[PDB]
Amino acid sequence: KPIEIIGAPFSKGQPRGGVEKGPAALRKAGLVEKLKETEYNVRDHGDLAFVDVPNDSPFQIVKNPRSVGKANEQLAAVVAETQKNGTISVVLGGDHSMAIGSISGHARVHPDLCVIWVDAHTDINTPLTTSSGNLCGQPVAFLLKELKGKFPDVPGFSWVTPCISAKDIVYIGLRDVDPGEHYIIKTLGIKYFSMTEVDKLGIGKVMEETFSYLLGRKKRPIHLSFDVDGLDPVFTPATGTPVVGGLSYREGLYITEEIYKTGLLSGLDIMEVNPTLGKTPEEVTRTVNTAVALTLSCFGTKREGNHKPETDYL
Amino acid sequence: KPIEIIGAPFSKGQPRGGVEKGPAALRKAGLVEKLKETEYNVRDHGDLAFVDVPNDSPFQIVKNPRSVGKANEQLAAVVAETQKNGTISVVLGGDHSMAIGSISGHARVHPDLCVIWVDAHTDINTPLTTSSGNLCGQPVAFLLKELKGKFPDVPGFSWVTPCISAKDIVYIGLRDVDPGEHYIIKTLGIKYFSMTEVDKLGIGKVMEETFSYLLGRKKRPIHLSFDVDGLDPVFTPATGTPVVGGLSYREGLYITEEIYKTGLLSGLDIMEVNPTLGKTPEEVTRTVNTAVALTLSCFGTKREGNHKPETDYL
Amino acid sequence: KPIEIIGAPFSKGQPRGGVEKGPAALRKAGLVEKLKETEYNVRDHGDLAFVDVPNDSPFQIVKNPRSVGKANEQLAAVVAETQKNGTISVVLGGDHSMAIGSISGHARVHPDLCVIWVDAHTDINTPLTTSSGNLCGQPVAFLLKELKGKFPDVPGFSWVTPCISAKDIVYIGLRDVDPGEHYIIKTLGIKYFSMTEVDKLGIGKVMEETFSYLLGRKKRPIHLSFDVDGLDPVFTPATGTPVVGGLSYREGLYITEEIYKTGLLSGLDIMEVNPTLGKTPEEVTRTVNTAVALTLSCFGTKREGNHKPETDYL
Ligand SMILES: NCCC[C@H](N)C(=O)O
Ligand SMILES: NCCC[C@H](N)C(=O)O
Ligand SMILES: NCCC[C@H](N)C(=O)O
Ligand SMILES: [Mn+2]
Ligand SMILES: [Mn+2]
Ligand SMILES: [Mn+2]
Ligand SMILES: [Mn+2]
Ligand SMILES: [Mn+2]
Ligand SMILES: [Mn+2]
Repeated sequence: KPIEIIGAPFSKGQPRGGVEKGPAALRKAGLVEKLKETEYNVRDHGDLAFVDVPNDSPFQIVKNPRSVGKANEQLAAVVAETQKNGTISVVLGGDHSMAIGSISGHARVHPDLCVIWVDAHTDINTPLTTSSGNLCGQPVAFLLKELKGKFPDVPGFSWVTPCISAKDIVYIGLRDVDPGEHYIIKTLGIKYFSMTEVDKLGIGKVMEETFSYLLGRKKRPIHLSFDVDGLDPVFTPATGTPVVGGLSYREGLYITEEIYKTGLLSGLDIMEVNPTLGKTPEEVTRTVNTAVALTLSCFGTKREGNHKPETDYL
Repeated sequence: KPIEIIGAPFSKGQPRGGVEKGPAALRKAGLVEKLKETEYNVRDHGDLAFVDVPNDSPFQIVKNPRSVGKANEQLAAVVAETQKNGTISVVLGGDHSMAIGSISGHARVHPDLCVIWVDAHTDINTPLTTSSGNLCGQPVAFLLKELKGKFPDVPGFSWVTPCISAKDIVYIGLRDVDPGEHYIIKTLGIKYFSMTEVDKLGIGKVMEETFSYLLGRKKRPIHLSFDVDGLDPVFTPATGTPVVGGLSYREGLYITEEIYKTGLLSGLDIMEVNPTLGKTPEEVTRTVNTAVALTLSCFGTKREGNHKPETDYL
Repeated sequence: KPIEIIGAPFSKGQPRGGVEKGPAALRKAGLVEKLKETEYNVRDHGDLAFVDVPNDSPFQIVKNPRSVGKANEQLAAVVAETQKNGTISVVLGGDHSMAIGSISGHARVHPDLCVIWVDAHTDINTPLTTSSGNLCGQPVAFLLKELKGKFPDVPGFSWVTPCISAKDIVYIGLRDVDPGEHYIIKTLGIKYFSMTEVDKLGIGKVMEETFSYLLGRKKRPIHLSFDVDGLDPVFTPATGTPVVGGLSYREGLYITEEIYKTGLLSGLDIMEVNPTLGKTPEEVTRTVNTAVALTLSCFGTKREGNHKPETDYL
């Protein structure tokens, strides 16, 4: 199945800039070229051009609502189209608010999809529970059916239609959840494996349970939304909201290796790589290389190694 | 149940100074204020003032015996009193010799208590087996009933009465045990999970077994004596005796989260944070923040998040 | 059973120099003296003197073939002799090409031996599959019976006779395997636990399975060939080919503790410690100390502690 890379250089979902440079940094490291060495056919859609909405005043506490809503409507259209042609979409972020468009467009073609969200955060604050008003911490709230009508309609998002139920998403890596968010995930009965569960079970058991929960009853497309801050700051330091005690480099690759093995990956997001936030050049290189490795892992690259079929190396 | 913070700025149990500054460093980081945000009622007893015993000559190889014995007698009295009023005592060290007074005072009110000792060391050397004579490496020897009469009475400790049996203590994190200490824990049949057992079982299984061993037969108060060097030097570098290959930050919090969940925590010690031993200011900040996080974890703070009851955040 | 330390200061198996200084660095850290504190009788054979073969032109792509082949023939002779006298050989590298001589000499006395290869690499490239021509990445190819006749006879190695079968070796730590190597290990059905398997199973289960696979049917001598780059660069940075996401310090010691417990260790290699590759003096000290700890672990040193028999420490 073909792969289509879609750059989403957008940072309006955040208070500070820099994450819009993520796609460029990833390409600079040769992500596209490296992906072409895998078993998949790769196509680069390029980077989307986003139109900044003039006089985009705050909707209550929410910041840049129209700009964020517009960027996501455009991304959703692009993703829906690539999905329609039967190709796996790979969105390079960009802040996590872009998951609204990515998942929305994906669901237009595969409404029965499930979501595996790797992040130190739930990103499920609503316009009413958010303390910052930053849309990068509210993606999931705009996507969940059970949250529909629980907050006022935000300018620029009227095109959004809640596509997934609280039962179709699984969080992995949680360790920085706001009171309101914790109330929401507990009240909605959302399935999650915070770092506490990862420590208890081991990443091996976490993936077994994640798959039995989401796929045990029926096999459906998987949308993996990977926020780089899900891994410990020691591995991915160049990111907006680093939180200590995260997933290790090994655990991140294990997650992606297992997702690859399911043969169900249909959509992927590689978010929050902010090249301007490295304390040193090396911290940026470290973060970019990790994001690249995770992406290649999603598409076949295994740590035990790989070799071409019908080729007698000896 | 109320919480009472007791500072024990004492370093005579060690050859070098600096650890007496631990309580100050912990408070500076806002430990007290942060604890007040938990579900517990918090009271700060302040820092105990210790009277240095004049001409405190060495008892054989043992150093500062009278000063250490006197400081611990005072701490035991203070702890016994807070325990008597039904409050959970939290001792901020200070070197680990202060566990003598902390546990002794605790046992005066809850004689059926059990001890979970998180440390890279057993701290079970007796005045006869010690190679250094430092009392910070001998706490447990003064507390165990089975060791009573196995060493000469040390000046300043005649007030001490062995309160716990070798069967009421569980070590977690061991990786730097002297020959004599190893002989003692094996000969006394003390239950332990050295790093070898943690690697084999995983911290999840270690806590299950620790609880079944200490609480399976009967539920009793838990005294958690946490030496910061139990965690790997990468997490808590500013400490007197760092040892490579320790518990991770995640594992330390898992331990404390599980202890919180038992609902049996009755006494706590946060020891060996020495602010003068950081190779850089950041290593000190790293160590203090970790100690603070572990303390908050013992009192309810969970990585999956927390929220106030009877509060509709939506 | 006696122990005999054999230094192999050789670096011709690699493109760059420096690893020949490994034995010196290890001794400088007091490896020999520390080993004498264990339960084993220790003898130091000293460092072998290798004769550089003049005009050692490349055999096709292979570099320094005659020099590498000659050094290994000499090492094999020395190892065979120590093995003959019933002593455990401990080879200090030196680049991993020296495993050819170490294992070859070992097999002359214990032809039924098995090999546990801890490395981030398989080092199984043949003179035809190698992209570099460096012999440090081809040791196993010269040792495997199934690879006999799969590549042209290399000058300087005519003395070598494939001694082990693909079924007598187990890899642990793999995470950087070339396409050709992956083709070879899959085609030959070699047993391995790449980092993916370690993440899935946990090091505890990995060792159980390694032993059931190699020893379940019959107990035989164990040859442990330990490449320091098997551990993550955070623990052993001063090495030629560091690869992120490796075994932890704890896991490395667990491996060695378990091998010690089998009572079957017959030959040991401590390879790839290159003192010239530390980014700082401390990174070198860190690498050397780790190699020393692993070696002592192989001979009895346990993290739970150790004490002398027939000695009443109390
Ligand atoms: N991704 C960071 C999220 C932080 C906080 N939950 C917020 O909603 O602002
Ligand atoms: N806490 C460090 C202890 C070191 C050694 N066991 C001693 O008793 O001096
Ligand atoms: N030990 C490093 C090996 C790297 C590569 N497999 C090679 O054969 O050159
Ligand atoms: Mn996040
Ligand atoms: Mn996120
Ligand atoms: Mn200690
Ligand atoms: Mn201690
Ligand atoms: Mn290697
Ligand atoms: Mn090697």
